[PDB]
Amino acid sequence: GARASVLSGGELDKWEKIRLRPGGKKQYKLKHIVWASRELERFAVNPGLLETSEGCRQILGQLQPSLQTGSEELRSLYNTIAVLYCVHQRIDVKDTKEALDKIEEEQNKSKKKAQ
Amino acid sequence: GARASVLSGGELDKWEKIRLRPGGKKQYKLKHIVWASRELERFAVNPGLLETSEGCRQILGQLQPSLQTGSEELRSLYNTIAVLYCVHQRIDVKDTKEALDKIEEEQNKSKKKAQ
Amino acid sequence: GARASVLSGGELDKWEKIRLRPGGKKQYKLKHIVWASRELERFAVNPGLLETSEGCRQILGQLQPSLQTGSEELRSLYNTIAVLYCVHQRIDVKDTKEALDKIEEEQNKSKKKAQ
Ligand SMILES: CCCCCCCC(=O)OC[C@H](COP(=O)(O)O[C@@H]1[C@H](O)[C@H](O)[C@@H](OP(=O)(O)O)[C@H](OP(=O)(O)O)[C@H]1O)OC(=O)CCCCCCC
Ligand SMILES: CCCCCCCC(=O)OC[C@H](COP(=O)(O)O[C@@H]1[C@H](O)[C@H](O)[C@@H](OP(=O)(O)O)[C@H](OP(=O)(O)O)[C@H]1O)OC(=O)CCCCCCC
Ligand SMILES: CCCCCCCC(=O)OC[C@H](COP(=O)(O)O[C@@H]1[C@H](O)[C@H](O)[C@@H](OP(=O)(O)O)[C@H](OP(=O)(O)O)[C@H]1O)OC(=O)CCCCCCC
Ligand SMILES: CCCCCCCC(=O)OC[C@H](COP(=O)(O)O[C@@H]1[C@H](O)[C@H](O)[C@@H](OP(=O)(O)O)[C@H](OP(=O)(O)O)[C@H]1O)OC(=O)CCCCCCC
Ligand SMILES: CCCCCCCC(=O)OC[C@H](COP(=O)(O)O[C@@H]1[C@H](O)[C@H](O)[C@@H](OP(=O)(O)O)[C@H](OP(=O)(O)O)[C@H]1O)OC(=O)CCCCCCC
Ligand SMILES: CCCCCCCC(=O)OC[C@H](COP(=O)(O)O[C@@H]1[C@H](O)[C@H](O)[C@@H](OP(=O)(O)O)[C@H](OP(=O)(O)O)[C@H]1O)OC(=O)CCCCCCC
Ligand SMILES: *C(=O)CCCCCCCCCCCCC
Ligand SMILES: *C(=O)CCCCCCCCCCCCC
Ligand SMILES: *C(=O)CCCCCCCCCCCCC
Repeated sequence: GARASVLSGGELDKWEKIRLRPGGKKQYKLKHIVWASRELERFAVNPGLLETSEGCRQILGQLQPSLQTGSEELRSLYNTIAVLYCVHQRIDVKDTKEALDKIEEEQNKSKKKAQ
Repeated sequence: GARASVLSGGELDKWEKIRLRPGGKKQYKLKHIVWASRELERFAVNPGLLETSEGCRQILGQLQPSLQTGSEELRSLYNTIAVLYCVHQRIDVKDTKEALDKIEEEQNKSKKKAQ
Repeated sequence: GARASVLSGGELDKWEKIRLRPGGKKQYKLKHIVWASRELERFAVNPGLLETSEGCRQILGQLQPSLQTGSEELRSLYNTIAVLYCVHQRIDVKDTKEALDKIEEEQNKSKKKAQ
């Protein structure tokens, strides 16, 4: 229906704060958390993966390489899955952009220890 | 409708015998052979591939790597495609689990001659 | 509805000339340009990619490796995307087959400078 699950009380507060973009006027809302869950199940991917910091990582991994080959439907996903994942880990970005940079750098560190 | 095609007379006998799980009470039935064919065509994959030992291998190959990234919809597939494939090859497992081990080991042998 | 967009006036002329096959009697028509656009959006891929020589390349890249693992739905795509791409680049093949050879050879050249 429209209840909490993916994000807890504390996460919800920050979530509503985070904005979809750095230079916008539309904060994040449950509409985005559910909008992704629906598109997820469509790709044979349960929405529960978003409720777990581990499940999200698995999703971003498939969408990562499918960022250029993927379509708009995939782009939006990476946006939500990003801001959400950051919440489950620790990163408390203000927008969806900052979340992309953080996750982008974290991957660059592993490159040195996984080349 | 509900006739034979993927599995012949002899294969049908063994199929009905094989169980979906090692510790269960629900043997295999045509319902599972058709249930997969439907999900197959959905992924741009003709159900006929299951009627051929060659087609199955091609399917298990894509689902193999998509076992962790894939969703529940993919899991069930690997289960049926497994028990079925084993029938077309030679392996006559009793459950779906044994089929996974057999196919798992067969792949380990090639690793030594394809590393 | 049924207007021009992907192929311009000049491209349209050649398009209608090109045949789906070398030994057939069914030339190409808008029906094929739209038929693909529909299947594209289904895979999270905007149909606009076909209107751009760059977008097409990105599509053929994903379908390339998915030529054997992919289903019939993918085959038809590679057929249209091929004849179309050739138009945006320069190749003016007469059928869909010739388009496959041209794109096949072009990739062989890069192999020598990208092995
Ligand atoms: C007399 C009254 C006259 C005024 C009323 C006349 C109509 C009127 O309202 O103004 C037109 C428009 C603003 O209205 P408008 O609804 O088109 O605003 C843009 C629209 O929402 C886009 O979808 C946004 O980009 P995206 O979805 O996030 O990609 C874009 O954001 P930004 O990201 O740009 O901030 C928004 O500016 O002005 C411009 O700034 C366009 C500059 C080009 C910018 C577009 C290039 C991104
Ligand atoms: C049962 C029916 C249920 C469906 C109807 C329920 C409501 C519904 O329509 O879906 C919600 C929404 C799409 O609708 P929605 O109008 O909110 O679409 C977004 C909105 O226009 C933003 O302003 C765009 O960013 P910007 O102005 O250019 O910055 C953003 O573009 P992209 O640039 O993201 O492509 C658009 O996706 O889904 C998502 O994809 C959000 C993922 C987070 C992405 C936002 C992070 C940028
Ligand atoms: C007074 C009468 C009181 C009795 C009636 C009260 C209700 C009652 O019938 O008993 C409860 C239940 C058995 O009934 P219940 O329908 O829940 O049985 C389980 C259910 O079908 C699961 O979906 C099966 O796992 P999966 O889909 O294949 O994954 C699981 O199989 P196994 O694979 O476990 O054999 C089944 O046991 O007992 C337990 O054994 C649970 C232990 C935890 C096991 C679950 C962890 C897998
Ligand atoms: C037009 C509508 C047609 C659709 C309605 C037609 C009937 C229909 O509903 O679909 C059939 C069936 C799903 O329904 P169905 O209730 O049989 O689902 C399975 C059943 O509950 C088993 O007991 C589960 O295993 P276990 O108790 O935990 O061991 C198994 O889980 P997984 O662990 O497999 O996820 C479940 O999938 O499809 C398949 O996926 C079978 C693939 C073989 C998988 C079985 C091998 C484990
Ligand atoms: C008294 C009147 C009797 C005559 C009326 C009796 C019925 C009658 O019309 O003739 C039968 C048939 C021609 O008619 P028919 O509609 O079946 O023609 C074939 C049909 O359209 C296939 O789908 C085409 O292959 P694909 O979709 O592109 O793959 C095939 O093309 P090609 O690519 O073969 O040119 C077509 O020939 O004859 C043969 O040539 C078959 C030889 C085997 C060829 C099939 C192997 C590809
Ligand atoms: C809203 C509903 C809209 C849908 C209804 C609108 C009309 C509609 O039905 O779809 C159009 C068409 C499929 O229908 P359509 O009857 O034209 O199908 C093709 C036709 O039979 C050819 O003769 C076949 O080649 P050949 O005789 O064996 O040589 C070709 O096979 P393949 O060998 O290609 O598999 C068939 O796909 O789509 C495409 O895939 C064309 C892609 C270009 C492929 C052609 C290049 C070979
Ligand atoms: C929002 O309220 C989340 C609930 C998701 C919808 C559940 C629908 C009801 C479950 C039982 C119906 C199954 C019919 C046998
Ligand atoms: C079970 O009976 C397997 C048959 C699959 C359904 C076939 C449907 C009938 C074929 C002709 C209908 C096409 C309409 C032009
Ligand atoms: C063929 O004519 C190409 C046009 C594609 C269909 C567009 C449908 C009309 C657009 C506005 C409808 C949206 C409802 C708010």
